[PDB]
Amino acid sequence: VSQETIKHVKDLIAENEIFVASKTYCPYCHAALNTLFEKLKVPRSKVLVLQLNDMKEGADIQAALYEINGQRTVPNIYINGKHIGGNDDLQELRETGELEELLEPIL
Ligand SMILES: *SC[C@H](NC(=O)CC[C@H](N)C(=O)O)C(=O)NCC(=O)O
Repeated sequence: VSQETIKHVKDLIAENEIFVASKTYCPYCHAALNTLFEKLKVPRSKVLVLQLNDMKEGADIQAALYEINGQRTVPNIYINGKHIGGNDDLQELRETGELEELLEPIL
């Protein structure tokens, strides 16, 4: 995986208040996106959702995200440039009452 690809993924993570790498058929991605837009009412203009399976760079992006954060699955969620993880990770922050503070500066 190229150095330039890593930098491109870093850039997209920093230029967007929430970053989700997803796949259109992944039910975990549907759960996470549903939580974000529908339950937590996060404006869509604040979220970059990349459906990697619908994109040329799909595979390079996922591999780049492994190099960056060690995660290999989707959804791969960043909030305010901070690495969240998958849907389990997102749902867990809700259950510990800790997600609310990460969303403040954003929402
Ligand atoms: S649905 C596609 C797969 N995703 C998951 O397994 C997510 C489970 C996590 N525990 C979560 O986010 O809650 C997946 O990414 N499979 C491998 C792949 O390369 O697509």
